[PDB]
Amino acid sequence: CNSHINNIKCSQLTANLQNGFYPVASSEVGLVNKSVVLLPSFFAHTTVNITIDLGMKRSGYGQPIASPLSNITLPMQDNNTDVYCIRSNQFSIYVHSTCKSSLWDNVFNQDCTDVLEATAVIKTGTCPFSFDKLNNHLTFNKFCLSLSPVGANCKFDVAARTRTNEQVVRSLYVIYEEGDNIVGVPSSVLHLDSCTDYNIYGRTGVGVIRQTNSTLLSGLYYTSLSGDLLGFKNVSDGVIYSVTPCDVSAQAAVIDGAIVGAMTSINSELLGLTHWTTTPNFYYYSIYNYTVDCEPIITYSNIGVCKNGALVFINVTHSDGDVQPISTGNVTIPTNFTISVQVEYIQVYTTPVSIDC
Amino acid sequence: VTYYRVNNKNGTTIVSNCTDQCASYVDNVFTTQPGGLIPSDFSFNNWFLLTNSSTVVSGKLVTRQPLVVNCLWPVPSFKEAASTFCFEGAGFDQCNGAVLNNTVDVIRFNLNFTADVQSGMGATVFSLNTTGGVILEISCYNDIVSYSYGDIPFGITDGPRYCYVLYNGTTLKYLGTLPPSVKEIAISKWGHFYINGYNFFSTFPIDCISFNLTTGAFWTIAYTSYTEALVQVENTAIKKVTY
Amino acid sequence: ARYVCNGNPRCNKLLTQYVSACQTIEQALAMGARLENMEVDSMLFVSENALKLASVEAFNSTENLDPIYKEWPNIGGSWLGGLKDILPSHNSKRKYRSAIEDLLFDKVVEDYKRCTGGYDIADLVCAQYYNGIMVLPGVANDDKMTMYTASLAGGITLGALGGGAVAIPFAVAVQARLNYVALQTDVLNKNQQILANAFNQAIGNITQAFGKVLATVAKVLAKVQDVVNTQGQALSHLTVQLQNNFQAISSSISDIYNRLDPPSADAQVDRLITGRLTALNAFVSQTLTRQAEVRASRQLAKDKVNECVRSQSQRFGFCGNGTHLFSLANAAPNGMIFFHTVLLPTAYQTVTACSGICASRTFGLVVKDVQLTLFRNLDDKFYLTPRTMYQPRAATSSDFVQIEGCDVLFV
Amino acid sequence: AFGKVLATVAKVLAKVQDVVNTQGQALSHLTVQLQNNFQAISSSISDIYNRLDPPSADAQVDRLITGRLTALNAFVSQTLTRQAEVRASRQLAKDKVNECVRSQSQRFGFCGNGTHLFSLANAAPNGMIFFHTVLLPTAYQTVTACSGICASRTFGLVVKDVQLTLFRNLDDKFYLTPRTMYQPRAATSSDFVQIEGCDVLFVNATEIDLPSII
Amino acid sequence: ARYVCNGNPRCNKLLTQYVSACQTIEQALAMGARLENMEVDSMLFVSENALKLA
Ligand SMILES: *[C@@H]1O[C@H](CO)[C@@H](O[C@@H]2O[C@H](CO)[C@@H](O[C@@H]3O[C@H](CO[C@H]4O[C@H](CO)[C@@H](O)[C@H](O)[C@@H]4O)[C@@H](O)[C@H](O[C@H]4O[C@H](CO)[C@@H](O)[C@H](O)[C@@H]4O)[C@@H]3O)[C@H](O)[C@H]2NC(C)=O)[C@H](O)[C@H]1NC(C)=O
Ligand SMILES: *[C@@H]1O[C@H](CO)[C@@H](O[C@@H]2O[C@H](CO)[C@@H](O)[C@H](O)[C@H]2NC(C)=O)[C@H](O)[C@H]1NC(C)=O
Ligand SMILES: *[C@@H]1O[C@H](CO)[C@@H](O[C@@H]2O[C@H](CO)[C@@H](O)[C@H](O)[C@H]2NC(C)=O)[C@H](O)[C@H]1NC(C)=O
Ligand SMILES: *[C@@H]1O[C@H](CO)[C@@H](O[C@@H]2O[C@H](CO)[C@@H](O)[C@H](O)[C@H]2NC(C)=O)[C@H](O)[C@H]1NC(C)=O
Ligand SMILES: *[C@@H]1O[C@H](CO)[C@@H](O[C@@H]2O[C@H](CO)[C@@H](O)[C@H](O)[C@H]2NC(C)=O)[C@H](O)[C@H]1NC(C)=O
Ligand SMILES: *[C@@H]1O[C@H](CO)[C@@H](O[C@@H]2O[C@H](CO)[C@@H](O)[C@H](O)[C@H]2NC(C)=O)[C@H](O)[C@H]1NC(C)=O
Ligand SMILES: *[C@@H]1O[C@H](CO)[C@@H](O[C@@H]2O[C@H](CO)[C@@H](O)[C@H](O)[C@H]2NC(C)=O)[C@H](O)[C@H]1NC(C)=O
Ligand SMILES: *[C@@H]1O[C@H](CO)[C@@H](O[C@@H]2O[C@H](CO)[C@@H](O)[C@H](O)[C@H]2NC(C)=O)[C@H](O)[C@H]1NC(C)=O
Ligand SMILES: *[C@@H]1O[C@H](CO)[C@@H](O[C@@H]2O[C@H](CO)[C@@H](O)[C@H](O)[C@H]2NC(C)=O)[C@H](O)[C@H]1NC(C)=O
Ligand SMILES: *[C@@H]1O[C@H](CO)[C@@H](O)[C@H](O)[C@H]1NC(C)=O
Ligand SMILES: *[C@@H]1O[C@H](CO)[C@@H](O)[C@H](O)[C@H]1NC(C)=O
Ligand SMILES: *[C@@H]1O[C@H](CO)[C@@H](O)[C@H](O)[C@H]1NC(C)=O
Ligand SMILES: *[C@@H]1O[C@H](CO)[C@@H](O)[C@H](O)[C@H]1NC(C)=O
Ligand SMILES: *[C@@H]1O[C@H](CO)[C@@H](O)[C@H](O)[C@H]1NC(C)=O
Ligand SMILES: *[C@@H]1O[C@H](CO)[C@@H](O)[C@H](O)[C@H]1NC(C)=O
Ligand SMILES: *[C@@H]1O[C@H](CO)[C@@H](O)[C@H](O)[C@H]1NC(C)=O
Ligand SMILES: *[C@@H]1O[C@H](CO)[C@@H](O)[C@H](O)[C@H]1NC(C)=O
Ligand SMILES: *[C@@H]1O[C@H](CO)[C@@H](O)[C@H](O)[C@H]1NC(C)=O
Ligand SMILES: *[C@@H]1O[C@H](CO)[C@@H](O)[C@H](O)[C@H]1NC(C)=O
Ligand SMILES: *[C@@H]1O[C@H](CO)[C@@H](O)[C@H](O)[C@H]1NC(C)=O
Ligand SMILES: *[C@@H]1O[C@H](CO)[C@@H](O)[C@H](O)[C@H]1NC(C)=O
Ligand SMILES: *[C@@H]1O[C@H](CO)[C@@H](O)[C@H](O)[C@H]1NC(C)=O
Ligand SMILES: *[C@@H]1O[C@H](CO)[C@@H](O)[C@H](O)[C@H]1NC(C)=O
Repeated sequence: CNSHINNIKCSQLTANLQNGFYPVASSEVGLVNKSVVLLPSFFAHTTVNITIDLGMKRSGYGQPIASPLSNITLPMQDNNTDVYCIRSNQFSIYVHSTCKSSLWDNVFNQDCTDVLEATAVIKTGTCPFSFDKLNNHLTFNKFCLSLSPVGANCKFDVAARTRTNEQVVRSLYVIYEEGDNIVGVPSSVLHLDSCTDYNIYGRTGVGVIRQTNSTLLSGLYYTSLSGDLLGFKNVSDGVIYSVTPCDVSAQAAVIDGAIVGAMTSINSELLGLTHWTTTPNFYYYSIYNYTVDCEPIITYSNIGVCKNGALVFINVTHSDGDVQPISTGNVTIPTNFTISVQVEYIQVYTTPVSIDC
Repeated sequence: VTYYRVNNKNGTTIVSNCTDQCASYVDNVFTTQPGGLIPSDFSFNNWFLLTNSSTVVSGKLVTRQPLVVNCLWPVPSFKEAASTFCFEGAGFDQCNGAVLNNTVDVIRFNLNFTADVQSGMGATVFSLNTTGGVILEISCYNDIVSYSYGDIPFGITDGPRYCYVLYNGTTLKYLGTLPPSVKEIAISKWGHFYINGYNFFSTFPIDCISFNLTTGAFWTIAYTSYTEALVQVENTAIKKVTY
Repeated sequence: ARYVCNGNPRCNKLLTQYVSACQTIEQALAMGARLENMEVDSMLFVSENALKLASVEAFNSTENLDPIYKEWPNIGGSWLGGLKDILPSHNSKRKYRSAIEDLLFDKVVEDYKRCTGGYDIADLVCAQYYNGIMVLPGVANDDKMTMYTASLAGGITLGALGGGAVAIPFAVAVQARLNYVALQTDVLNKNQQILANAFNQAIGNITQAFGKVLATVAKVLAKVQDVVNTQGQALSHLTVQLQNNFQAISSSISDIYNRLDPPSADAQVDRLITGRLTALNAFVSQTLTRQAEVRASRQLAKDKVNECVRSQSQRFGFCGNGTHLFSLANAAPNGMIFFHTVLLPTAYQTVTACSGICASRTFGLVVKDVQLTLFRNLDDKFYLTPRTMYQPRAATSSDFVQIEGCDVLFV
Repeated sequence: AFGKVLATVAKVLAKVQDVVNTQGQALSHLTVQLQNNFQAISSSISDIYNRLDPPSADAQVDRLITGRLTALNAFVSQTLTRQAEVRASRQLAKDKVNECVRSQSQRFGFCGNGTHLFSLANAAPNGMIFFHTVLLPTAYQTVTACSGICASRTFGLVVKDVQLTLFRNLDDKFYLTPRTMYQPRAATSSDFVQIEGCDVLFVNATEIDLPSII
Repeated sequence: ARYVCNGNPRCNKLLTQYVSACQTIEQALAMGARLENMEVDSMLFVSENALKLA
């Protein structure tokens, strides 16, 4: 994959494309700015620090082993430190670890080195979210951590990652309910007339944000039947923004293993095609020198495409007309004849199938 | 639009003009119809759907809601900063329109506020008298507490407020943070305390409720009961009710 | 790819494993449409010489009229009070459409260039476009279908196929049709004004009935709208399947990757991919069945044009309930609307019919043409008359056949 | 054109192949449903009993049985619909044989685009292929047609057979000709009907024509 | 409502959230039958004078 024709080949899993029309993206994006719109409310941020102290040791063979006897520390709240809860509007969660080692059991007065060395990693166990994603703009009604497996929803697996293997030492339980009160944050800015990765009022996607003048939105945001965000309102101004995709489907016309032209709704160069014309429903880009009269090779709809990229439209069959039952004045009666043979197929029967249940 | 005030309480219908804030009066105070029904022409300003869900619900739904008004008491005036209401021994003497003699399930407080004012209006405390007699108090603070009571603002607040249930003046539970705007407070017989339609606190059934206002705090207090109705809701705010 | 994977670079990669499923889906729809376009294109045709005089403005003038008909100021003058609401008009909105067509289309209800403007909130059509669902024009689009019906209507008054556009009066064309129903013998008492008035009034009430949104009009509006509503629901049903989590944590692909790390997020997506491909397979199957149903209907539409519009049919009851005189047709959403102009009897004439004649060595005489009724008139002479219209003809010797015997019912 | 794999030939090949491909896909779709685990540990019945003891293995199989029976029910429903669609098509095939092959039809446009002469038919996969042999005009003859004849107590004469066109030839005689082929026939008295009136479009008769006309 | 919720007062309440689904189902069947009745009624007719001797 490295060229527009080869990207079509990759998509279709073929090394040899046939003459015809293939679906392509009008463009591709990546490495774009992030845009967020949060519910105004009030700033109130809590930094949450989890410290994992790993007690690594060694075996006769030397297979490094972590000790279930390891210590997870959550910040201090209500004196007990076995359950920490978030009681603020915004939060950030960070995990840090210290690796200690021993030759003698349960002394841990020596730094771990080399093959004993480990770093703690918190990974998804049974929760519908990763630990490291809690710093994205995830929203909760409630979020509280617990080292006690009592009346708790899902759990995270806390593992020691070494230079040899990885194993789970402890579980961290998390209590949560979905809602919009508590929002995760990395450590309300949007970028207009640009392709952006957005998170708007709890709706995530990629698209282009534009400022418009309308009164259509009754609530914070309006969506399509598919659930996609089509637009939203700024709570303070009442100004409406529209949201559209950064790219749309386009049809690439491929003849003899090359892209000859393509149809798209966006008036932007695609697939290396720089010349174009306009059709009733779309824009047509091609190799043809556009600012025709030819025979099309491939067709679809009422459109044909010629080898040189020229775009042709199909006419309706003409005839002289029917002979009318008129016997007054100068009339025409067919005189010279030839024979034509027309061929048609009609299905008469199906092929019966017997199935042994 | 021209605003006129009509009063037939003494048996003779009298017509006079209105100044003050007539538009607000027509947007908040209604005459109760026989059976306790709310007039079809009432805009439902500050009447929120009561829900247990944390999310925002909108559309046409049929639910059991306290939309039957046993007595509507408009623009209440209290002898002192504090007042007491009861779900049982309550007495209806200032009902606007028809009065229905039944037990009250919910007492709904339509709060008086103006957009973008942050005026010195609110309650110092709400005191809930449960069955056994345990008095639980709700009060909200400017910062996190770690006996002084606090302040529950009406309308727009200048910042965050942390709400606690008090007992012996000692915080008993953290409830949460108030919304940017407090428009309605509704308290049920069954122990549920709602803010703007959201269940904020739940406890044992309540015999009586009282509060102490800071320094016309309410548009109206409605003594209501539960009925089945079809309601049109926009952002948890009721726009139309068909019983 | 766009329907299942919403432009997400990371979903499209997973979807690679299902490329053969997507190819089956896309090819099945493409083949269905391809076959339809071929047989539809076979049905449609135009005639330039007919189109030239097919408009209302052409009919209201003398420019194209054959000079032999100097008594007629225009084409179908007396019939124009009805035809004007059937024939296409040049002086109108949306190029060349008829009054009834505008009412039928606007009372029922594609540019995708606009979906990228971004100056307003997208409507349903653009919202569907963004999900990979788009509607294409085919061969029988509305403009081509209109030309087809206009060419047929304009053929009625076209006098010759030699070249050019020489017209005859509509009344002349109609009189020619009356002769197929029954040979017209009553030449001294033309009923053209009566027939023309009845026609013009009937169309008046039909055009009005459409505008008002007449059992035949109510039936057509219900059927036309139903065809449109069905296709609408088919696509609305498909788009809402995208809201189905299919046992995933969420229906939104970007939400899954925003919340959950790749090694677990891919599993959540695999369930959504399987679910959405299943929805597409159901859609394709449903679509192909509808096309099969239409194929049968289309054959009827084709037979109606050939036997009611382009020619006189001998099939009783085929071209409306009554005795068929002529048919006109117009465009309709997804098809055609036919106007069957038929004769309706208001009074019956009683005659005393003769089975045959016994004449004198005796012999019988029977009528050669079995469609005619033999009867004796008040002047005691024999007349023949067809049974579809009372147009009595004096009987002659060339109308009879000699047979050996006589029946008891012979005169 | 068939050997090469002509619009009519291309249409037939596409339609014939499509009928065949559809039945093929219907059965290929059914067989691959056997690879569906239906939430079982495996799609293979012998694999389930090879790995898992009967008291638990039977449960795994019960899910596969339910799943596979469901697939068969879907197949049967789909099959029956196709048969209904063909029934309608078959009626057309039957009508074509009876009206195009076994007899001459009077139905315009039924047996091909043109004037029908004869039809032949052959076998095709799942049905029949029809060869409609039709006449195609290459040139038109112009004649000057007469609406009717006004003759003399005056009377009108009209043509008894409404499918014929009356016209006058270069020798000033009347001829009749059908409108489907220019095969002119001298007119005679047995071809005309007397009526009381005359139209404005009638031609004036002369005494020299009357002996053959009336 | 009766098919899905078997007269159970408590089920019908849950079914409120699906009223639009039920309306689609009931309307689709009603429209099908309505169209059929119109074209069937068009086909059928009687003649009293014929029935008298039928
Ligand atoms: C049902 O069956 C009928 C046949 O009975 C078909 O009707 C024929 O359709 C063809 C195709 O359109 C017609 O042919 C066209 O004639 C035009 C006018 O004739 C000129 O040229 C001829 C040459 O022989 C001269 O004799 C005549 O005097 C005129 O000078 C031509 O202009 C057309 O030219 C087109 O094709 C050529 C060749 O590809 C191109 O170079 C041109 O640029 C142009 O595109 C064409 O030759 C034919 O006359 C019709 N005959 C009759 C009797 O109607 C119906 O089409 C068919 N119905 C369906 C639905 O298929
Ligand atoms: C939503 O609208 C508010 C204003 O109502 C924007 O906040 C202001 O932005 C201007 C920039 O010109 C600053 O000068 C003001 O100080 C900001 N605050 C206020 C109270 O006006 C806010 O940025 C908008 N949000 C988004 C996402 O567009
Ligand atoms: C039918 O066509 C013929 C030509 O084929 C017409 O006859 C010609 O008429 C013009 C006058 O317009 C004369 O100048 C020519 O000399 C005539 N030619 C011949 C051979 O006679 C005829 O008039 C037309 N008839 C009708 C009713 O239109
Ligand atoms: C309400 O206000 C109107 C003025 O807008 C008062 O109208 C006056 O009525 C008296 C008679 O009762 C007239 O003599 C005055 O000239 C009117 N005033 C004006 C400005 O025209 C009306 O009386 C007030 N309503 C009541 C109950 O007093
Ligand atoms: C929120 O949930 C509580 C249950 O936890 C509901 O309380 C019930 O209210 C009804 C009155 O309609 C009583 O008959 C029940 O006994 C109460 N249950 C309990 C445990 O006290 C409450 O009504 C719900 N509120 C809303 C708005 O849905
Ligand atoms: C609702 O509250 C507003 C204040 O937010 C009250 O308006 C004030 O009333 C006092 C006493 O009459 C006046 O001295 C102030 O000048 C008024 N302020 C403003 C901005 O007008 C109002 O009276 C209250 N109304 C009700 C129905 O309680
Ligand atoms: C519908 O048809 C009737 C014919 O039955 C039209 O009624 C006639 O109106 C015309 C004048 O336009 C009169 O000459 C006739 O005497 C009326 N006949 C009647 C009343 O039977 C009626 O106008 C037509 N409606 C429309 C909109 O055209
Ligand atoms: C057909 O309609 C005409 C009227 O246009 C009927 O002619 C009338 O006949 C009655 C006797 O039945 C006379 O009293 C009238 O004077 C006639 N009016 C005329 C001549 O216009 C004719 O009878 C009708 N035909 C049938 C079979 O009823
Ligand atoms: C039918 O075809 C014949 C040819 O087979 C045409 O006859 C020719 O007519 C032209 C004049 O139009 C003469 O110059 C030729 O010498 C004729 N050739 C012959 C007699 O074979 C005949 O005209 C055509 N019919 C029509 C109506 O055009
Ligand atoms: C990102 O935003 C900056 C402005 O902060 C703008 O200059 C740049 O063009 C944007 N790039 C993209 C891909 O949006
Ligand atoms: C978390 O650890 C960092 C050092 O890496 C420290 O600066 C920060 O203050 C700590 N936050 C809390 C809440 O302990
Ligand atoms: C954790 O702290 C315990 C005391 O609770 C101590 O005995 C143990 O050695 C520590 N384990 C570590 C640091 O791995
Ligand atoms: C295994 O354990 C036994 C008993 O403690 C000990 O004698 C032996 O040396 C050990 N062998 C190892 C460490 O591989
Ligand atoms: C929105 O602003 C643009 C640019 O000035 C203007 O052309 C358009 O008409 C405006 N639309 C509305 C609804 O105000
Ligand atoms: C054809 O190509 C030339 C460049 O060689 C360009 O200048 C010219 O404008 C093109 N013609 C059209 C119609 O675009
Ligand atoms: C036929 O094709 C020509 C282009 O060659 C186009 O201009 C014309 O409008 C088309 N006419 C019809 C009736 O389709
Ligand atoms: C009611 O008030 C009006 C106005 O003050 C007064 O005229 C009337 O007499 C009063 N009615 C009674 C019963 O006192
Ligand atoms: C509320 O008011 C009552 C009555 O004046 C008083 O006894 C009580 O102490 C007050 N409580 C608070 C918190 O102000
Ligand atoms: C609560 O109600 C009980 C009812 O007996 C009463 O004794 C008690 O004083 C009340 N407490 C209050 C109103 O705070
Ligand atoms: C503190 O709580 C106890 C509950 O046992 C109560 O009896 C006591 O009166 C309370 N103290 C004060 C000062 O209210
Ligand atoms: C025909 O033209 C005349 C003007 O000469 C106009 O008054 C009349 O309305 C036109 N008829 C139609 C049907 O357009
Ligand atoms: C015709 O006349 C003859 C001679 O009188 C008679 O015998 C015969 O019955 C008559 N025919 C009929 C049908 O009455
Ligand atoms: C037939 O000839 C007569 C006598 O000259 C004339 O009055 C009549 O108009 C002619 N017919 C036609 C149709 O011209």
